Amino acid sequence: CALDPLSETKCTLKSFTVEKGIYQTSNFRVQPTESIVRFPNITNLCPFGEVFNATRFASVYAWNRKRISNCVADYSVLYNSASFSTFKCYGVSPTKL
Amino acid sequence: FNKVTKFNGLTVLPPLLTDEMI
Amino acid sequence: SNFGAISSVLNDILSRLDPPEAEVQIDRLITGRLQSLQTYVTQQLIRA
Amino acid sequence: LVKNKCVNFNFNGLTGTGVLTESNKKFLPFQQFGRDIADTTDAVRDPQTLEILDITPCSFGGVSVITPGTNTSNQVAVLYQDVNCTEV
Ligand SMILES: *[C@@H]1O[C@H](CO)[C@@H](O[C@@H]2O[C@H](CO)[C@@H](O)[C@H](O)[C@H]2NC(C)=O)[C@H](O)[C@H]1NC(C)=O
Ligand SMILES: *[C@@H]1O[C@H](CO)[C@@H](O)[C@H](O)[C@H]1NC(C)=O
Ligand SMILES: *[C@@H]1O[C@H](CO)[C@@H](O)[C@H](O)[C@H]1NC(C)=O
Repeated sequence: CALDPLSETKCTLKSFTVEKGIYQTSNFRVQPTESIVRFPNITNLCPFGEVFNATRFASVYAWNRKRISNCVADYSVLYNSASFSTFKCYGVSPTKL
Repeated sequence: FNKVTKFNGLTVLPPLLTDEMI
Repeated sequence: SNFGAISSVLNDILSRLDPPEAEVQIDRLITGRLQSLQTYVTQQLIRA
Repeated sequence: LVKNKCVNFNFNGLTGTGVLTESNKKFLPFQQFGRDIADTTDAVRDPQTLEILDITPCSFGGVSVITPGTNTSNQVAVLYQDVNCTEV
């Protein structure tokens, strides 16, 4: 079914004999050649330290809130460390972060 | 003719008889 | 149209979710698009 | 950045494939994307520099086979519909 274009016609017609005419078999695809990727060049490791290697955490009713932006982040180290009891993500694959 | 006035897997085939033949 | 899925583009589904749990969203999108195609084809047949 | 070829690109999470030609669409004083009737990212502004790249999808095409009855002969003529086959 993939040797020469007559064989595709034979496959599609589901017979060994094909009558005169035009027959549509498949589609033509152009394939991409490379994987160009562009990201902004600003590098500033946001400090996950004081949010993780902290000294004191607030109360439940007064939970601490922090904003995070402008990050060249690295979650590989976060996953690699086993010092944490539980690590569970919702809606995102942890390894694909 | 004067009074009488896309890229997601759909195509438009051209008619067999062009307007010249008609 | 989301059709109840979390995104209307399948690229986000493949590039965000883990493989083994993206099938639900992919199936919902497939069902919606298939139904739309069926309705369009039937309408075209009647008009033809 | 390389253009005029069918490339798989990635612009700050914008994922897709096509030809990223250089087009002077409009000002885009603060907007980044370029849309159309559908949810199509027609135009994109570069993340490093500031240029208006125009995205065009890769070529579609159906394949048909001209052939006489197989009783007569076995030669065939392939037809790629709506393909400006200067590039196979
Ligand atoms: C501060 O946090 C960093 C990472 O979040 C910790 O760094 C790692 O700590 C483990 C613990 O043994 C080491 O095995 C790794 O080699 C460390 N990695 C790096 C890049 O240093 C660090 O231990 C934390 N410090 C404190 C005081 O909690
Ligand atoms: C970094 O990005 C800025 C964005 O405006 C650009 O002006 C600059 O030339 C870039 N520099 C390098 C070394 O990539
Ligand atoms: C097909 O490609 C050639 C080479 O670029 C070009 O000259 C011609 O105009 C194209 N055909 C159409 C219909 O645009």
